[PDB]
Amino acid sequence: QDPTQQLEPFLKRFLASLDLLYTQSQPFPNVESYATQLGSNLKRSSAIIVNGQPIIPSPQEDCKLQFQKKWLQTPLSSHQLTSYDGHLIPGTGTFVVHFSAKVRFDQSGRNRLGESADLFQENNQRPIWGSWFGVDVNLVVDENVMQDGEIINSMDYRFTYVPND
Amino acid sequence: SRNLATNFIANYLKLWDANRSELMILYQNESQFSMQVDSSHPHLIESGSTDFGYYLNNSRNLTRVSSIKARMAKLSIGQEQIYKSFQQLPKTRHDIIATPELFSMEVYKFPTLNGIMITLHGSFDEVAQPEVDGSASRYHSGPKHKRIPLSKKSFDRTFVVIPGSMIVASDTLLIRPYTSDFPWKV
Repeated sequence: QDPTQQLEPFLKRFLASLDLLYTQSQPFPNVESYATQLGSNLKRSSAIIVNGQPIIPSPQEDCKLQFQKKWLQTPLSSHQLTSYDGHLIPGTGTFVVHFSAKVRFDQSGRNRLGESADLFQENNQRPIWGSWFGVDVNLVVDENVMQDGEIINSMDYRFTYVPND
Repeated sequence: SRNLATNFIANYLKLWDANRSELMILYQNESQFSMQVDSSHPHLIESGSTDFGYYLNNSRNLTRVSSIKARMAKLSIGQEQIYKSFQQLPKTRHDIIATPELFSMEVYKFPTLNGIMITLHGSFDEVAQPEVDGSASRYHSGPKHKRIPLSKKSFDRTFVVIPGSMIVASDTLLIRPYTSDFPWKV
């Protein structure tokens, strides 16, 4: 558009932050440096809803931190942006951005730090992607999108389709 | 707020299926509407792929439209433009009264202007061709083409509603393949 052009690179950067591959010799992984990069364009007190369930801020942990600690516990993700649209709403300094994506998840049994909880079971490591989930996402983001700091005021993230697996 | 949104959506969809001209009071000069098609969206398979023929020319899927002219031509601003977009969408029935369980919804605060965000997810039946054929005859307006099939679609729709009684500031409709399986089912 005029003002929507910069939205696509921003969306791809945001999604790539959710799909971050952990990199590293040291005995225990750097959990906090990894997890604070997840969805890092979120603002500390952004409104966040995942599948209809809001993240509730506690005095100890703001919404962004809570989200990052929950997202950390998902298997490695891979999102593909499939559509977006956006409206600059006058007198707000914000875009509403409505986008869709497909997302799939690592089925290998390893978590995002490369570790598997298989000690009791009877058992290079590349991710083994499962089937595509559908996702619908709505963001309210600051008009000055060219910055990749904390610009997202709210995110509503909603699975539209979950494959049998 | 959760009840004020349930009522908004209930009345909206009644008129969206019946008389779309009756919705135009909700929109003002600065109000915005656009519709986007996501033909790649996941869905339960089991006639072939979905035919999006009525939707494609007006689709503002901004990953697929690169020229500034086309990007701005698919955005509707103000009552007149928005009403014309509404006339080019197939006529529908959303079965929200009988089967409200086909639908999911989030409602929360917009950061400014004392507004609320309402997002609805679900499906609809197409019951008739659009009033105005925006797909590119005596049976339809515009240039001749072979008959486009009507079919169910799934969708998501986001409203920013403000005090202004109620004014829709922003309205985005996403159209995608019908999925008879979805995570809020049963």
